[PDB]
Amino acid sequence: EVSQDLFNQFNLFAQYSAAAYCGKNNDAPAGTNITCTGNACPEVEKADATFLYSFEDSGVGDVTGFLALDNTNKLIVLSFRGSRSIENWIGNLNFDLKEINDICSGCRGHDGFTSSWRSVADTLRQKVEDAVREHPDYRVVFTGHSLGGALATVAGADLRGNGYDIDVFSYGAPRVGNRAFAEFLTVQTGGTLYRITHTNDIVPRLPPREFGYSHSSPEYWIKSGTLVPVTRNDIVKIEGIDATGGNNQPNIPDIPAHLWYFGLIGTCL
Repeated sequence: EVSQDLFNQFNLFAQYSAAAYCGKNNDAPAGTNITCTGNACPEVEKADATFLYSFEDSGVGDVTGFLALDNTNKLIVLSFRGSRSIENWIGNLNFDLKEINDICSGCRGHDGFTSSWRSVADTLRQKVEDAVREHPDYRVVFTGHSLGGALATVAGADLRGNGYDIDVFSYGAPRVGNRAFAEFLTVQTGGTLYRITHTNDIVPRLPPREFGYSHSSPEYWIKSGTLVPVTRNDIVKIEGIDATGGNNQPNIPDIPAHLWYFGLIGTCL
């Protein structure tokens, strides 16, 4: 169901997202190589993967993650980290929307995610553009797991349309805005958005649609189990805004399914 190349990208960006959790990658020297403890980003380590910018508890929403250089894969990767304590962030998630006409007409984003990105936007966009002018042939990829996935999605939306395409890869991302924004994320040029979900992960189910939310399309849904290796045949592509054949089904969700995207993610100390 997904080709081997796209699969290898899904696999690779999940490790870039996982790496963002390792505390050592949030305050590391520029030029230094990105490593992960617990054998959690071997593919990133195989590459010539060095830091460009490292950040922690920045702006309003404690924006943590890294901007990386990959000489091997030819990427400039902005990796947004999710919340340090996923369980807690979940149960205290606020569902408020606010208008983001700056990004698109009639669009409303989660107030929290949207404001957090805005906080660090000018700084992070400058760094990204420095890399783009230094490495004009590298492709810009924004990634993240959980709360980082929303950050990457909203950041991609805002920054596209400035001369360089930006692909987004999000792992277990919550819904990020209303219908109009979901339609925007579905058809925006200057990059593709690859929204990946896993079995019955709770996080893509929130905030609830009832609070005025929608998911962009399509959806890359991992059917393989928590703790089980994914193969290219376990990921089905589901098309349609707010589709119900993948993660958005009326069954009980689980927290553990959120921690298993290719390999463990969100757990690196």
